[PDB]
Amino acid sequence: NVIQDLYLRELKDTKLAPSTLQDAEGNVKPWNPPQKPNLPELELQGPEALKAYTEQNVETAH
Amino acid sequence: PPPVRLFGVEGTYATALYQAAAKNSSIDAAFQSLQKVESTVKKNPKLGHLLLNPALSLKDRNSVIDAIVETHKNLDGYVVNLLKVLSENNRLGCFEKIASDFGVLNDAHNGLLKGTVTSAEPLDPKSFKRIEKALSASKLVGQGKSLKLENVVKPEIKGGLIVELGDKTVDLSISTKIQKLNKVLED
Repeated sequence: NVIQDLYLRELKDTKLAPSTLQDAEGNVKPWNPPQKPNLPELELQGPEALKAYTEQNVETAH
Repeated sequence: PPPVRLFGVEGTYATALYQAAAKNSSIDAAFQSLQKVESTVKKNPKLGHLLLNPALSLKDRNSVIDAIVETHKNLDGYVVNLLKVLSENNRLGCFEKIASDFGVLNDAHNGLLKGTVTSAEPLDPKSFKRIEKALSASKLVGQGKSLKLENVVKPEIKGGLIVELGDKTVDLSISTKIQKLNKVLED
């Protein structure tokens, strides 16, 4: 009765209330990419270090 | 003890009066006299309803009783013994209350029931009659008991109806259904 009246009135006269996807974007964190793939620097590259190390520590093992 | 027990003081008076006059089997007489004295209180609207207020003594009160039986000595006499009692107990503010209460007990003894059809507006006489018939038809009025179904206007209850009698109600009203509906849409 009143159930029917409400059911009808409610459903018909506005089903959903307005919404916009564009507005949502502002209020949510946007995807942003990691910066740089990165490559590790060549650690202790070449015998520059070795020649230095042999001389630097010619320290024996006692 | 006589059917229907109205709990509460002043209805302890009514109960006593009722049971006493039921046991004296002179309830119609009592009722009639009670109506008459109630009427003569109402028809003594100033200076005998506006001096039911306490302030008067026992002795001044006794002279009020004398004035009451002076207005008509057509009183039952059991209700004159009740008048004396009320004077002695020094209350008479609830006098018409006791009368009304005796009325409930009395008309219960008669069997008469009262109902109600509260609505926002006075409904069809057809509705009134159909409901009275229906209630009499239904076990709700057991029969050997009568229904003074009274529609009352209560704009506060928006539309609808509530049928009332015997502390059993069926409430098909718009306000109540709306309440439940509002709630279900708060989910």
